[PDB]
Amino acid sequence: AQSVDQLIKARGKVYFGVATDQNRLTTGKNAAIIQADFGMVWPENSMQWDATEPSQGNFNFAGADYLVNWAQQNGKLIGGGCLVWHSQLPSWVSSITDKNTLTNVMKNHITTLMTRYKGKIRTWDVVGEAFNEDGSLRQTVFLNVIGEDYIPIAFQTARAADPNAKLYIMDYNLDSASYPKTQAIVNRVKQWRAAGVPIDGIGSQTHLSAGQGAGVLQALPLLASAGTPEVSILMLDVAGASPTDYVNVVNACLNVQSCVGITVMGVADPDSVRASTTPLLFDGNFNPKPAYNAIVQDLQQ
Ligand SMILES: O=[N+]([O-])c1ccc2nn[nH]c2c1
Repeated sequence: AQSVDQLIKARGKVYFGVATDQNRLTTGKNAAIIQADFGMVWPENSMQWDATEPSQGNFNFAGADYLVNWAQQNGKLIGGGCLVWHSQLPSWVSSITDKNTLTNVMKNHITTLMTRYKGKIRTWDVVGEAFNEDGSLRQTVFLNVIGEDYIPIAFQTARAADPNAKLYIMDYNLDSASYPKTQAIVNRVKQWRAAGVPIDGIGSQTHLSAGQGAGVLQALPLLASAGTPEVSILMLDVAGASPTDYVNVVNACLNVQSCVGITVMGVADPDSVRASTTPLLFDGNFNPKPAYNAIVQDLQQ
């Protein structure tokens, strides 16, 4: 049928993307759909810390290499991440108690991953899920051991490793303008950038319930008011996959000049972590759902 990536590019955006990995690319009809309809791929798991650095200084790149090679052969942009994210850490990192040791470990992790793929990765998610729901910083091993400087250090280290990449901070529950986490991340990113921290983007990890798409029309412009060169929608899925919810999210990005694109959490409903809510754009037979066709219609205008 029609490609949402082709159409969103024709409207002046950069991509419509999807998360995947080697497993998915060799099963189902995922590779054919990604080839035809999406312009950017992200590794769901193969670039996370537990997958890439299972013991200190010893890296495993097999799965990440597979994705990067596949993307290059198929003409797709690549996003990578997450470089610093508490929920994907191997136990050897979480057990470090010394500030200088953890700082060097974090810098080496960032530099090694980014150097390997230098010039090939459009966007890196550098820090993920750093905020509590009340807007304070989440008390992870990095905050407890290094302190709040871990965020500036991570971004500075990433900028030096690959100056071509766009560097993002990413979080979830940024879907409502009035929710405390949303204004908190805006305030902190503005302050960090004023201090010279190279944060190029805010990525909103958008997991919606039915009817919540409309709120993104106000939340996304508010995130853009932090002044980063880019914002994006990441990890998108919507319980019930209503066309209304999906079109509202797409229109939010179209309405925000600095929104470069949208990435969905996967291809087909049965492979979702909440499959019983049928929250994706393709069904269990790999056919496009009404929400896919509604996005196509919205973009053709
Ligand atoms: O947009 N994504 O689907 C996605 C998946 C995994 C990630 N890890 N870091 N950033 C990510 C984005």
